[PDB]
Amino acid sequence: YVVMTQSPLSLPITPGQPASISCRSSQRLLHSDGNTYLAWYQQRPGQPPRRLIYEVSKLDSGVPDRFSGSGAGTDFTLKISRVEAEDVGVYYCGQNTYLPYSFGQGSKVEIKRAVAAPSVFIFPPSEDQVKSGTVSVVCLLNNFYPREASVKWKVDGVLKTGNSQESVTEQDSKDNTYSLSSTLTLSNTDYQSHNVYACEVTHQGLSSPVTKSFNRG
Amino acid sequence: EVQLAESGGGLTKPGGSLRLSCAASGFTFSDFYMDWVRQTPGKGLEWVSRINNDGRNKWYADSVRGRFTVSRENAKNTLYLQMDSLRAEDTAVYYCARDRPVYRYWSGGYHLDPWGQGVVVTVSSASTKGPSVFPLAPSSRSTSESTAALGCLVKDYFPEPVTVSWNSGSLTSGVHTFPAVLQSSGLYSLSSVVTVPSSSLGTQTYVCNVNHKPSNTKVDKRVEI
Repeated sequence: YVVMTQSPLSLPITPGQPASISCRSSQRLLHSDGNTYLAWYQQRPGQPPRRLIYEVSKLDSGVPDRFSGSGAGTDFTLKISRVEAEDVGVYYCGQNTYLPYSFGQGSKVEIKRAVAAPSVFIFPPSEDQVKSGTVSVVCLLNNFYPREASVKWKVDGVLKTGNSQESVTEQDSKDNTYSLSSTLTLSNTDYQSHNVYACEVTHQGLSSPVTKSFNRG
Repeated sequence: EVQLAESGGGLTKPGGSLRLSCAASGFTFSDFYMDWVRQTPGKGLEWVSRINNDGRNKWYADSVRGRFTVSRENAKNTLYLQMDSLRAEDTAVYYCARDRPVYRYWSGGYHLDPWGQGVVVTVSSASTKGPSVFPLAPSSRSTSESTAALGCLVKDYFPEPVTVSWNSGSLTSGVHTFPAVLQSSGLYSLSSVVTVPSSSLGTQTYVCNVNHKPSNTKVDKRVEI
């Protein structure tokens, strides 16, 4: 087995700047046939890896000219000439000189943009939900940057802990923002217990916390 | 035009069997070696198997040898992965990928390009369960906030994945579908949201289309105020 190690597992990057990712193999990758079979791939959420570079430095058809690759022996590097919005994602090196084929652990590129405060929305449970077992209240934080954000649930003016879960998108390819959902899940009877449901949002882009609320009914 | 179309994912119990398919078009399939590669959030990308162009020679990763077998039907342009004695640990997204080309008098380099779209294989004793879909609706309030958000809560399904589109894939701008969260119940939930102008609610209809291939279910939910 040839171990492939990448660095740096995360990279913050200013648009228009160049970026470099390294990959080290535990074994020289020169093949009997004279080629060195080290490839670079880019993966976006929910999609297969897409090959950018093959044989250390050959560009795949239709790959933007700002991607390039270099290296030899056990040391290789991917380069972006001028990063654009669409370059966010996870980048993998892989080798095909030896079976088993092996891959690095991946390096995630994040592109720093102008701070953007979240648009906050609260969704009362559809009437449908009450006559199930549980009831889900959703608070949405849309199109913000950076990723760090805080969401507090208040039920009739009192903080509520232990019944909320968060989920966050990856950095968007087009506007480079994040979005986040916080879902408060209560029992049928509990959701009846209270009147007012609020989510309070804190973020570097918000001069004061933003609260969205609704009255049950 | 060079495409690899995968099928055959889904849920099986430990010890069971599953058969993946990879249909190729846009190239002479019998000219290329092919591979299977899998991916988990934990171990990353792991190569599974390779087969040469005529299907005579096959290779396997140590972790699957003796349990998985790779084959191909060149007359049907189809690659197969037969997964027997499935283990909890085989749960992953499985991809096929095109590899070495073979010419008349020699063979080319080694490749994984292009890749198929991926299918989810889940190995679990838990049973399939389809999703409950609920509208995420605004209220008649934010008149002067120009944009409104709406969505669909896709709740209590198993296993992954569900896919969510809006208005049959015509509405894609501003759509965010969140990663599913595993609940304490062992079932999954996610939301899909989208932002539209407030000058639209009552002007046009928004329907989320939820596909859950494992349970055989497609749900359409029009979201209203």
